[PDB]
Amino acid sequence: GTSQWLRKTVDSAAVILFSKTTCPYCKKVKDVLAEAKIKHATIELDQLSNGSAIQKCLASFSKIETVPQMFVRGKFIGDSQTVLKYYSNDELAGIVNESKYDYDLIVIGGGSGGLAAGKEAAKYGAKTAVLDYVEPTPIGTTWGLGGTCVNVGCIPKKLMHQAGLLSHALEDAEHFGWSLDRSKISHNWSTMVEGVQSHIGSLNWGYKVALRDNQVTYLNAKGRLISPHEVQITDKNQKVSTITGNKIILATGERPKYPEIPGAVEYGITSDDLFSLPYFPGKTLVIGASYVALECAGFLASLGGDVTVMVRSILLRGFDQQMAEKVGDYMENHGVKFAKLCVPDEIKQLKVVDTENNKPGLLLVKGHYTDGKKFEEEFETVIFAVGREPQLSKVLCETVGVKLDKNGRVVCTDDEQTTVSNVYAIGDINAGKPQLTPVAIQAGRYLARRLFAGATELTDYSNVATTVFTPLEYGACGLSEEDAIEKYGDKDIEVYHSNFKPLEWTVAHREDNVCYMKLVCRKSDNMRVLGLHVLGPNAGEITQGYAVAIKMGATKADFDRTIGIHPTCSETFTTLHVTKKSGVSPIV
Amino acid sequence: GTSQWLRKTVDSAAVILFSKTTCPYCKKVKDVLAEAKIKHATIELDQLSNGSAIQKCLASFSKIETVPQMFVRGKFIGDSQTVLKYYSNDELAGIVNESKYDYDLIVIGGGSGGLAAGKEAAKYGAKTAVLDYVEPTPIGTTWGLGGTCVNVGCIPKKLMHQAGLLSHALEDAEHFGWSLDRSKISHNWSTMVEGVQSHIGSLNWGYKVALRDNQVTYLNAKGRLISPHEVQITDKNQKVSTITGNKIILATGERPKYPEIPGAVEYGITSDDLFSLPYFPGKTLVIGASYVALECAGFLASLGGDVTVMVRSILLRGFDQQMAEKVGDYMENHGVKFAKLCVPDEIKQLKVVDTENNKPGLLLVKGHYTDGKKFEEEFETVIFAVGREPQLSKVLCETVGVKLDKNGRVVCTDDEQTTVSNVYAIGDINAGKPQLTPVAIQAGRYLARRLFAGATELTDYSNVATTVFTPLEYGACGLSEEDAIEKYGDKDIEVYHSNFKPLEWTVAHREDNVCYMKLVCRKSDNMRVLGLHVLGPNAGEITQGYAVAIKMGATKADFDRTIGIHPTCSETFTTLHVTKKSGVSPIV
Ligand SMILES: Cc1cc2nc3c(=O)[nH]c(=O)nc-3n(C[C@H](O)[C@H](O)[C@H](O)COP(=O)(O)OP(=O)(O)OC[C@H]3O[C@@H](n4cnc5c(N)ncnc54)[C@H](O)[C@@H]3O)c2cc1C
Ligand SMILES: Cc1cc2nc3c(=O)[nH]c(=O)nc-3n(C[C@H](O)[C@H](O)[C@H](O)COP(=O)(O)OP(=O)(O)OC[C@H]3O[C@@H](n4cnc5c(N)ncnc54)[C@H](O)[C@@H]3O)c2cc1C
Ligand SMILES: O=S1(=O)CCN(Cc2ccco2)CC1
Ligand SMILES: O=S1(=O)CCN(Cc2ccco2)CC1
Repeated sequence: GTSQWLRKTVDSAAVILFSKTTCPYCKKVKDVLAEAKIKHATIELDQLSNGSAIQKCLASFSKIETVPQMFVRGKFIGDSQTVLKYYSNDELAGIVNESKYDYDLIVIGGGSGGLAAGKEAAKYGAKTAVLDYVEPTPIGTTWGLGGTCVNVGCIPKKLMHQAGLLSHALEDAEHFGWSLDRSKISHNWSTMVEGVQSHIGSLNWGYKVALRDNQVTYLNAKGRLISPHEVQITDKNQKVSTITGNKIILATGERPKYPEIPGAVEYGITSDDLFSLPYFPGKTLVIGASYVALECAGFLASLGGDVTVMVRSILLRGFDQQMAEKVGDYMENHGVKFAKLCVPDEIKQLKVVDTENNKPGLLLVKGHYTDGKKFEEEFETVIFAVGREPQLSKVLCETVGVKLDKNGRVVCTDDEQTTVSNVYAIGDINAGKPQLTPVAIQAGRYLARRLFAGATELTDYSNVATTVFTPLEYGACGLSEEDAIEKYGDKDIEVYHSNFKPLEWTVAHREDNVCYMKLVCRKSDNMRVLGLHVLGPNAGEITQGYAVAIKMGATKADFDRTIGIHPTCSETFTTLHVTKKSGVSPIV
Repeated sequence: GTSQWLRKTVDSAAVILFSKTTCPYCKKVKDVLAEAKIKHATIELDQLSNGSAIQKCLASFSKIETVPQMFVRGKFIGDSQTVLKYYSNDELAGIVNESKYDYDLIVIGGGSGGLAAGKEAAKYGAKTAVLDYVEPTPIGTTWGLGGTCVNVGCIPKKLMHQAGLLSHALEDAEHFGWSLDRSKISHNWSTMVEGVQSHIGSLNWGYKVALRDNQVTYLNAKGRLISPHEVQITDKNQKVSTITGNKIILATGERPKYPEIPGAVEYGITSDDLFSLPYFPGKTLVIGASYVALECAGFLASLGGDVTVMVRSILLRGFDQQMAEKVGDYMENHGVKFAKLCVPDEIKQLKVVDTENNKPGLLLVKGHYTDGKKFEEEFETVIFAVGREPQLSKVLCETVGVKLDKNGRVVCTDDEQTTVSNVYAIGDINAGKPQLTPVAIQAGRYLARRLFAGATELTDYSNVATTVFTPLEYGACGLSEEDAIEKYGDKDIEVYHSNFKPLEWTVAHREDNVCYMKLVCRKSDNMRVLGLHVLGPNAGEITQGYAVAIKMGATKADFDRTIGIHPTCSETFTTLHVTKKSGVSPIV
């Protein structure tokens, strides 16, 4: 138990000190390591339940049972007299830098998870390199350090969402007494994109400074794992070379998919291209029905666009379908057109994009509805949002032995280990895990702590909350209503629900019974909250806090005994009483 | 014992049926009562764990042990055969209306708590009257049914806060690409007031409709308790008469104080007058430093007023003081002037309010600072927010025997009972309790269930969350940092904290390090979260959900293992790590 933990910790930590808070000999070693600029992990034995057992287990490695004890890459280095000796004799630097590999850690991929892992590992003295390269899109788009979220995901997505929310703010301002006239105000797309790209640029810069300040080596190069410890890198000048590392973290993420139809790659675009587009898309078709599809269609419409979404079958597959339908109806009532039960057959080019005058081209889209009727219509821009996929065939030689699943994602144990014992995987390519930036960050930081600082905490992937930033936002935590009924049966499930109206919407003359909330509960388990769902403004701020209560096992009774904050939207969760089985109306 | 529960339930219920869900005889009785339009409480014995015991004790009243058993105001009425006998003999209506008093319940006060209590009591067959009257302010302001929050509190306050928030939305919109020029836009006070008052008018009317549809008698009259069961009422036409009731609930609230100085009552106003003022206040002095004072000063500045606050000692006495200082510092940087350590001595009239042209008058304010120096300045409007107090002399005859404390508030047990066994008190006049609208509603609804439906649940008044709606809002749940240190000792307290910047502020070029949050925790109790604090946009939405987790006993480990929603402000709580004891900066 304790014995196997100690061996695992000593074997993979890069530099680690065993210590007690009250020991002046340990203080003297800490001071020497600080002065020499030697970073290391520290375990304070006097602060652990079984420090006594741990102190005795150290002797199986060092043949002594006192503190301090210094180790470098699995090897006992000395007590305080020995460490001081090495320091005085100018020998300490060379010992702590002695390694069988170029790096203690190589991270392949410089996104949300990889950056977080690399920075955390370096704080405990691991000699670390992070590799990042951005393969250009079909039309040539490329961007800087930071990954999908920073450059072409969460960050620019929510900034343009905000630009679209401000259009309703301008409308609302008239009713609250401001003198503007919403009817004579227009939006400039390229002004918005300049502002968004300037913030992304400051993040690109920020991460390069953060890696330099943590002594992480940053290589803007494509990586390929060719054996368990060898990473082949290719330059921006196509220079090829090989580096070695003790531990390897794969953190390379995904890229958008294209359907195999004529004209799709040549004439359409994806979200990768959209957030830095130099011209307003104009009349736009969005193909797909994921949260990416619906979020982009939504802000394009709020910014004055003529927008259609082409839906193969359902909206938001895998989310609660009653919530998904309310999301779609609101978008349709505020402008967005939907072509339902429809797929595309080809894209034809009527006009080439005008780089000179900064204007889109023109396309003819042909398709069919599931009953066989035909679809034919002209658009200026066609955005494909039909899923994302890893491309590990590039990153990973088949002979290394890292196992993939039928979608090409990496099969991992619950501590992120692959089938190759020194190789781990995090973020979107970890099979079966929620594909979200806070998950990738948590997994990468927690893993770095286990490898290099002796931590034991695992990442908990259950009941992770989400928010879809559609024009009216949708927050959720836990099971959908249909999944709860599937798992436990209808008679064991109670659902509490209510409509509501934000106070901010009253003077503004907005809709009475559009926002909506429900709790899905299990009768036989003290009416445990199995899932929470809210459609309304600031849905992500509303939901975040409740995700702690659900993690702790909240029941309906816990929600009833907590008091509301007034006036808020979130307080409605604390007074729910209408059940779906009663058949009583949920309106206000 | 189960028997003394059953006893109190039978004596206090107006009309109650003891039943079982599977018995078709109870079903015949239920339908008879439904058709004769008789409302009643129902206790389903085949759902409570000791229903067997209760069935036994019913015999102490009815001499039978079967089900159904119907009771009216403490008296057993019959089983299925007997209830049906009364029905087909036209005797049933007279038996259920037989009472010693005019009403089962008289509520004095038609505000947050009173209306909630009255409506809930009526759902169980209690014959209920709700009394309400609004004594005019010194200048004659009056308003309709609904209480302080609805008319001159939370509702109009938060609508004017939103009007102020929208001026920064107009500034922000330019950076997000919208073509408006903020510098050329002004605000119209009276247009805002008309929209705000039209919403308040729909609430006044909605409450009258709700009372009518619940068969609650509403009397717009001043009530006075002269003996335990007798309430004397006075007409709008000065007509005096007496009504009697079994149970009495006092829910009459508070009104603002004036300082005892020359000119205050004659020439100043308070919050009661502000929300329906027909002219813009103009250059305004707010005297006081409560949440009412800072909230009013804050939106007045955002709507374009010249605004000054005069502070006797500190801001937000009784709230966490590090947070109160950050609140005031934000306001001072955005155009609220403060006159610190200062009190007023007199108000001189220089110009009378111009009713015709819809213009304020002009006043001269004279005061002094704590050193000795003097204050003298003219203002168009002077608003007093120096506290609120009850006026129970008006409501309660001294001889009835209801004990008050030294502030004039009613001393109650933990079930809201006064020193007179049939008289209860709820809301702002219940001594010792948080003075908040959702607390009054929970107290009133829960009490009505105990009196008329055999409920046992009590209101929980601990760790009730709050939000102050200053220009930058401040949400809190639990202890301030100073209260926690004083209760447990500095060595047993750990504080995690961080600055943050909302994503929405990046393109808008707003401030990097003004928003702030912290968790105040107890080391020796598993790092239990004692208090949560957040300064930022949408702070009430952010805080509300964490209140459930704090109710359930959340620890720091619970916050750490929960995953954030990205991008939100609230997610910063899931990754806090900088302790105050460490000395490391909290900035970003
Ligand atoms: C449009 C959109 C919006 C989103 N919005 C949200 C949101 O609001 N909230 C949320 O939580 N999540 C959101 N997500 C999801 C979020 O972006 C991902 O979960 C996250 O970025 C995945 O992180 P990662 O570290 O796994 O991979 P990535 O962030 O994709 O980083 C992988 C990096 O490695 C690089 N790379 C690939 N192969 C190699 C190689 N061989 N050598 C070197 N480098 C390589 C890639 O080019 C990339 O830079 C959104 C995603 C999209 C597409
Ligand atoms: C400016 C301001 C802002 C506020 N903002 C908030 C906020 O954002 N959130 C929050 O939770 N709380 C807020 N509050 C507090 C909230 O308004 C009170 O806690 C709440 O109104 C108390 O309700 P109540 O039922 O105790 O009394 P009230 O709502 O004051 O109702 C009592 C009613 O009884 C009437 N009455 C009095 N005497 C008699 C009599 N003898 N006969 C008949 N009728 C009588 C009164 O005129 C009144 O109509 C605010 C308060 C103020 C002043
Ligand atoms: O082989 S390539 O065509 C594709 C991979 N690239 C690596 C790269 C891109 C940017 C910097 O480094 C070199 C040429
Ligand atoms: O001077 S008063 O008697 C005037 C009338 N009363 C009660 C009342 C009910 C409706 C309007 O007014 C208050 C004091």
